Amino acid sequence: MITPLDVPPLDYFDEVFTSENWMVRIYQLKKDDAQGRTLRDVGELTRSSTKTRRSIKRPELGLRV
Amino acid sequence: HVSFPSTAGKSRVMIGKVEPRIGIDETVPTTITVEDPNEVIQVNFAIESTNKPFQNTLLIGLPNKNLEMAFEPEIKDNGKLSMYKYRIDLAKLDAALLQEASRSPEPIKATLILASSTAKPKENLFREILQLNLNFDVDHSDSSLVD
Amino acid sequence: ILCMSSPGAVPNTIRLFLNELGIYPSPKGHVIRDYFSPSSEELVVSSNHLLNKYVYNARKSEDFVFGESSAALLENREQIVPILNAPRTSFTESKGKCNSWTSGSQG
Repeated sequence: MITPLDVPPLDYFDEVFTSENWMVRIYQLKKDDAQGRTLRDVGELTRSSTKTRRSIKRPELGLRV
Repeated sequence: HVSFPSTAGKSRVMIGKVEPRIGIDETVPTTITVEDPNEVIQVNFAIESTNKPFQNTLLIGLPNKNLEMAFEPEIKDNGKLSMYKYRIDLAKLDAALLQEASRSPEPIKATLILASSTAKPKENLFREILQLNLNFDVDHSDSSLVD
Repeated sequence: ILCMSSPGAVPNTIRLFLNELGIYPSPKGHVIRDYFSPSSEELVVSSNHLLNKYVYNARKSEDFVFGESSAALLENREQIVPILNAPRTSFTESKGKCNSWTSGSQG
């Protein structure tokens, strides 16, 4: 048995074809982000849009080279 | 009150040598740098308290390439004596600093700032106090931060 | 796109957009200050802090005037183009007891 909550979403690929009986499935690589973000961040931004809010948090990151 | 600085270098990395050597103008400096030998925590002492602290920071790194890490001191006050502790971890330094100090033979400089708003100008001290000469090998060519 | 900000003007949409790019501006309360300045009244940034020659290369030394500025943190990617810097001594101090957003020349 398979439940719809099992399979996680696919963030780096996007489906472009699948046969009548779902036998052969053809996916395509997504083009890398224009702004330089990791596509997982784009995914989490598009699936979690309204509730994912944080007031203020100083980001922790390495000193700019 | 009068303060006194104590910069302690934990130095998880084995090779390390502090060799203060600088000549600058009169910027309200009055102490003399002294290095005390120890086993692990090899602390350096100074009595360079000539102005009043409202900001008190330790800038470490390469100034000419704009690579500065800022450190905050630990204060302990007993009447007249205001002791400052400057913990410097040689393994918790950011990788972008070590990966550049390994290649470039120039030493990592270390200065301190003890300025204040109400203090009159031309006496707020901004002086160099240490020139750490790192003389070991670090990783490179794999995860360089310059990219 | 051109975009402006200040400790008196921090749009939330602008802050979120820039955070999505990689630039992190300061919040409303935090304001930069520098005690080692020729003019106490406002911020005077020396023309020696220019960091990118193609944007603007100083033919002669000058002093850019800023007032109640707000420095920004930058991530480490290949698209961001730093154009100016803050003086090493300067630091952002907020009204409340919040940690300084940016210390030193990193802002």
